[PDB]
Amino acid sequence: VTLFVALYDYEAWTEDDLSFHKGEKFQILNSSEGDWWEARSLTTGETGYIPSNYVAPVD
Repeated sequence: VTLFVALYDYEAWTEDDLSFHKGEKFQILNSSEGDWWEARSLTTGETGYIPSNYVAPVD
């Protein structure tokens, strides 16, 4: 924790971004770039950039 949940599906298109689906949860490893955050998915066990407007905090 702190854990975020994916609100929508996202398909990667660059080299550092991560593909994910509605409902995957993430550990945010690095959140200092406003729009793009470094995450690890607790579902697929994978690491890469995700867009921040595509996740919400878990609660």
